Amino acid sequence: VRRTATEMQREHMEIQQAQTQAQLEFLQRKFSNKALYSWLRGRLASIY
Amino acid sequence: MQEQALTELDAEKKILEQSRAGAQSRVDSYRALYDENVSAEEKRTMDL
Repeated sequence: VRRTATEMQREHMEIQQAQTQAQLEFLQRKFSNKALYSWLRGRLASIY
Repeated sequence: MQEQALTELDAEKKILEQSRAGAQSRVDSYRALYDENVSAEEKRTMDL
């Protein structure tokens, strides 16, 4: 019983890994990411 | 996962109930030994 509880702990850990990858993927695909503000920052620094 | 954490204690209860059964068997053995102090035949040999 304790081994089939720790296998469920492993499955819980794998679904936390999948959720962390979904969060990273959301921060990369989103529009207001690092790249948008990077281009806007450099472009406004030039204009300024 | 909490339900597996709860059924592990129901397995622990089975462990302690088997321990309880073994100790009850030892009590039922040694009370039978202690009540019969000397047998009916251990008295015969002292008489002999």
